[PDB]
Amino acid sequence: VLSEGEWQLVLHVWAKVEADVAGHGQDILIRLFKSHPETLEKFDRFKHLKTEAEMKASEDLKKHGVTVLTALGAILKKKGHHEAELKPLAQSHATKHKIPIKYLEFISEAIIHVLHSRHPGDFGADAQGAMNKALELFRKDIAAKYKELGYQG
Ligand code: HEM
Repeated sequence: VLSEGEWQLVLHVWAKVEADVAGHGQDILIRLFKSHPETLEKFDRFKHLKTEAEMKASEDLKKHGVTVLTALGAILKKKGHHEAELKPLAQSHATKHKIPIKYLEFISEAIIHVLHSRHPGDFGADAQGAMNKALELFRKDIAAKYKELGYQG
């Protein structure tokens, strides 16, 4: 359970992201794919991209980064009361896209890295700890839905 103070830190940086959702989304997906190439393999849409320049040039990858960050922002702004938003996302990522929980750990690390690079004055250690807690709560709650469906592994 995050405290109200921890939520405020999370959402303060997140309001900065919403100024350039697409730039952040590209940076986070590129970092994920470069740091963890097995993740790129889950996207039939992107598996043709072989270089970071090709990734940066893909308008389709930038569109998907916006999709991802708009869904995460709606979850964060629920401050934990996110069951309605998480259900469909867990269901599709477990049963259709076949994404292990560990790859949600990986994208969480990429989000934290990109927020530190782009917003260092609003992402000191207090805010990095709070965002880590928020992303752990997201993963916890997705993992419980995976387990229900038989995909916690
Ligand atoms: C913060 C974490 C994430 C969020 C909020 C998120 C959100 C979304 C949303 C909103 C969609 C489209 C609707 C849907 O299919 O449910 C989507 C699609 C998809 N996601 Fe995620 N996602 C996350 C992480 C990941 C990770 C880590 C992977 C792979 C490693 C992944 C793989 C995919 C795939 C393969 C699709 C379908 C893309 C396509 O072919 O159109 N997601 N995601």
